[PDB]
Amino acid sequence: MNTVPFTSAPIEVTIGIDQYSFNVKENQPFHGIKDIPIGHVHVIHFQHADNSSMRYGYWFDCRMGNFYIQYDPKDGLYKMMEERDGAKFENIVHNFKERQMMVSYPKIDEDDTWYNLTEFVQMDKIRKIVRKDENQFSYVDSSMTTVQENELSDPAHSLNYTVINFKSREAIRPGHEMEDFLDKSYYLNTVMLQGIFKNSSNYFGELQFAFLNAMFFGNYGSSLQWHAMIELICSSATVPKHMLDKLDEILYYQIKTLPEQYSDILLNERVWNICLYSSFQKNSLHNTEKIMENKYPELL
Amino acid sequence: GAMNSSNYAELFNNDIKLFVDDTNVYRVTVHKTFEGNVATKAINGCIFTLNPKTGHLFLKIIHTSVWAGQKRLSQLAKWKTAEEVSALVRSLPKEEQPKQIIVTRKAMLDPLEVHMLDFPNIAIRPTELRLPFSAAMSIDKLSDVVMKATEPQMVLFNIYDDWLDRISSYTAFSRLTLLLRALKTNEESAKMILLSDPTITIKSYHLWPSFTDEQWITIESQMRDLILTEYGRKYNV
Ligand SMILES: CC1(C)CCC(N)(C(N)=O)CC1
Repeated sequence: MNTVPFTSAPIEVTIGIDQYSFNVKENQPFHGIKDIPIGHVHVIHFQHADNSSMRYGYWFDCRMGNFYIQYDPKDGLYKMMEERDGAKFENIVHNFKERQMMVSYPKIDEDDTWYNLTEFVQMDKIRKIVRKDENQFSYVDSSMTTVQENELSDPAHSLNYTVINFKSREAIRPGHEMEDFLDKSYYLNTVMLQGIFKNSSNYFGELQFAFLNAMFFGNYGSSLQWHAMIELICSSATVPKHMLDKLDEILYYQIKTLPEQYSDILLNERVWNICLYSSFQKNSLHNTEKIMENKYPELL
Repeated sequence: GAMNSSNYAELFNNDIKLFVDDTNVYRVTVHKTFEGNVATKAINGCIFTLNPKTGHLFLKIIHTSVWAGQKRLSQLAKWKTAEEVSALVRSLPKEEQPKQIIVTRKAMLDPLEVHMLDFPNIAIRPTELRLPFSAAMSIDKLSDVVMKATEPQMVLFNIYDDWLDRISSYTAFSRLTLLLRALKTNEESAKMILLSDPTITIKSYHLWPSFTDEQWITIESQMRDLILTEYGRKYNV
């Protein structure tokens, strides 16, 4: 179990760690988060009390270094940093733990939610979508745009999700126009899986990371990417059985975790009705369809 | 975006454009089977691709053999239309290729867009105009070449005959749409109006009769009367 200490908390802020969250008051004696489960990526995220504009946060993996948070009064945000001095870091954490100034990652033992949401998410892949090679962790916020959004404006601050576009030469083989548009299997299996992602695990990892950025930061381009990656699978007549089985589990836990009150803005009616009721895979998503019908029957 | 009454003169400017109408691509007769079931029999069809400025009509005849062994024909017909329009564009010299293609039905947008991916600078547009191009098969010479076809064929016509020698392309299109609207509302009466006078003939190289300017004014009024007559007979007014 690992720890992300905080130097201090000089501004009132709501702090998220994965699907959990807590409020810290201005100058409250908060010095970090302990008992963070090893084996998963994590995200630590922020919404200031005085300007809820810009949710922002950091994806990290404690196996890759010792990380801490420190408020920067010039740039006005909580920044993640790496401490290279290991003895210094251990001595800081141990002091803060002895003074009980840390919150404990509050994982229920029965609860596999975070695993289920991050099953295929790897830090090395996050760092290719979010390019800032001098850090081992990745910053994301509400306003960052995607490469695809930029094409339709600062490239260093972009989310480099794989571009998916159903009316594009990449998606449509000359001479198979109708076939490829109405059945996207060649785009899914040859172009994307064999070609770009190399395997379904990497495809699912990007799909899961896109959802998590949509949910935690309200990142609109991430929401677009998540829906595009669902629609590309559902609109393919030929999908390996393991991917259909895995997609149902992935989406079930995403829909389960989504705040009920954010459904209006995080769920695309057209995509979901098409995927669940019209597409080739309309009868291949039983768990996703059952939770969607019981939790969001309005949308459908 | 969409083409409507606000941007109507755009049809007659010097940017090459084509209307594409797919109404008459997939045509059937519906008939009973020997067991009392219902079955369709296809008949030859056509794509109606028209330059509204010049009158040039690219009539691609769709022979019934293209449907043999195919499923979901009404959906296929849209993709076949887009394939053939794309093939026509590729066949034209660069300086003759359209800068816009306007489809008369919104269901042609995605098929045509997909087939024209290689032409990103050709705009594919819908229209809010309700154009009567389905009635093209009420023009005897067009219907004749479609029904006689024994294989796929493209035939080129000028749907304005020689009218542009005397009137503008705005006025020519208005005349065409009025004639076609009349033929669509009451084909029998419209054709009666157009031929009632045996001394006015259709030239071998034309589609419509050789009316003088004054006779066209009479004809056009008779067509407007017909359309209002039918509108009353329909709605009881
Ligand atoms: C039974 C199973 C474990 C796998 C198949 C399932 N995803 C389906 N048929 O949608 C439901 C859950």
